[PDB]
Amino acid sequence: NDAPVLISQKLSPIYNLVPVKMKNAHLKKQNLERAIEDYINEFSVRKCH
Amino acid sequence: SHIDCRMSPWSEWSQCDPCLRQMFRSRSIEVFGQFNGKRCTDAVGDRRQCVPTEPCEDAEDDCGNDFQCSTGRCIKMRLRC
Repeated sequence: NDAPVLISQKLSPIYNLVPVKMKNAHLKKQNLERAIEDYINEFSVRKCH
Repeated sequence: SHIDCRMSPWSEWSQCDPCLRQMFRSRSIEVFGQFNGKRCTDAVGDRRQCVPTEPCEDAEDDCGNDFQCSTGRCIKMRLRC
């Protein structure tokens, strides 16, 4: 009760958290989406031996 | 089996919303991945700022009845002090 920690975590992508009506929000949104896709598909156990 | 996520069906840009000032690049989810392979939590949806072209004449009046609140609601008959 003094100090808890996470147990179950519902997930949500970051590029949905970018503020709307910003300088270049939309293009940065899809850009960070492509970035997170390339991150999750770039290096992992799938690409190793 | 390292099942990948076929989760990028892209759609066409729709018309800009003048009052909301947002675009609707669409998407859809198709494949999750049943095994220990690549987890894909990519949320569906995309937004974009757009220059409004319509005058946006539609607006919500203050209920035309009684004293308007500071947020948009209205007194019916006895919501005074």
